[PDB]
Amino acid sequence: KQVEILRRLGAKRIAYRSDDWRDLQEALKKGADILIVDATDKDEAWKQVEILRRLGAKEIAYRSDDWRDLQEALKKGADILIVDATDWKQVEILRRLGAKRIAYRSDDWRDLQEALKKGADILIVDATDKDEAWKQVEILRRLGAKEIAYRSDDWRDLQEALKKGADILIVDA
Repeated sequence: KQVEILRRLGAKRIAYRSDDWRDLQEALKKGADILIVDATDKDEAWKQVEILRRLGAKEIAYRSDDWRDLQEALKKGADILIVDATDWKQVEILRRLGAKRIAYRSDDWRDLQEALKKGADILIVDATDKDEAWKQVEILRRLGAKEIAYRSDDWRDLQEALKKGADILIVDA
């Protein structure tokens, strides 16, 4: 009962990531709040957005670093765009494309802070490739960030992120 236990830990918003839209749908059925489609490693990933929307998903995020790809995801119903902060004047362009919610992902909290200063809505800290990543949550909260997402597959690590002020937990399905 991953979702159920995440809820018990105190997770108010839970996102699920997967290369298989079938996995995102199962997470939707289990109560996930956000489904994350990854377009950086496959073709026409907006077709996953279309499927999941037809199957009732109401909150879809789309990870891409390609402008026409991000635009197609918005057109197909994606609610959150996730872009790379490691390379932001792109924020205003994403806005004008039509993005209502913009998330930035980076291994470096300094990049996440720059994105925040330029108008990003969500900052994503990645704990799958480094230790004690909740220290990034800590710093970002003290630097004014109010909406931080934390990607990890370790239970104690996810809990520590919540305790340090992460608002969204991203788990890999």
